[PDB]
Amino acid sequence: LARRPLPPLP
Amino acid sequence: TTFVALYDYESWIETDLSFKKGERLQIVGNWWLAHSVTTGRTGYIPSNYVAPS
Repeated sequence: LARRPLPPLP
Repeated sequence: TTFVALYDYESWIETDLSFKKGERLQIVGNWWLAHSVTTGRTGYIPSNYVAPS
C-alpha cells in the first residue's frame, strides 16, 4: 500500500 | 512527525484518507500511514500532497 505510485496533483 | 496538506485530496477507498489543504496529519514509501485528529481516521496519504509542519 505504501509503494503505490504517487498520484498526480489536483 | 506531523505534516500539513498542500492540496485537497479526495479518496473513495477505505485505505486512503480525504483531507483539505492545511490539514495537519500525524504520520504513523510513496504513501504514508497517517492519522487525522480532525476526522479520527487512520489511513494512507500520498506523500507528494504534504509538507513538514
